[PDB]
Formats: sequence, C-alpha cells, structure tokens
Amino acid sequence: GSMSGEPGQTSVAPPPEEVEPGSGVRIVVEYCEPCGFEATYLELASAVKEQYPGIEIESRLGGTGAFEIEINGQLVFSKLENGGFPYEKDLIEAIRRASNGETLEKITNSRPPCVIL
Repeated sequence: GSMSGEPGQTSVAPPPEEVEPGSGVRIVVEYCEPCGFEATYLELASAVKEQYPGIEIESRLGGTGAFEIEINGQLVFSKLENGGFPYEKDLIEAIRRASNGETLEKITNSRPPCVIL
C-alpha cells in the first residue's frame, strides 16, 4: 500500500488560553534511548506540554529500536507492530479515553511480535 492517506486538514493557530483539562493521566513513551528515537519523543514533547501542561509525560527505556506507548504506564499501542506513522490526535486522545474512567483498547497477545525484514 501507500504511506499517504488522509493528510493534514487542520490549520495552525496562536496559543489559546492556559488550561489543562486533560489532567489525570501519566503518559510514558517507552523507547530505546541509546538509539536515536528521541527525535520523535522530543518533537511531540514540545506539543504535548503546550496542550496538556497538567498531565505528566516522562521518558522510559524500552530495549532496542522500540516505541511502546504507555498512556498509563501500560503498553496500549506498540509502534513496532503497525510500522509507525502516528497521529497528533492519537497521542492526545490517549488521556481523553484514559481519564474518562472507561476501559481502553487492550491486546490479548495471542500472536508473536510483527517483525520486519
């Protein structure tokens, strides 16, 4: 298939009021520090703080070229399975579904880790 699909439709804008309604979650981007994946964790760490300054997003270790996302310290969506290509709405809707107080998407882990040759 193609990497493209549903490009950016929204436009830019100035810094809105200062409110952290998304407070109530602890994001934890698990990635291989000693690899060079920070380029992605820093590109969002500057946009996540301007959105939800109330939450708490820290950096943790993964293992090797990994990017296990943990909206609440628990892997809910791996990047080594899909192939990457995240979404600004997928990284922001994490706390919106977690802080909601309702069950979130879980994995049964009935299959091995989708490798890549």
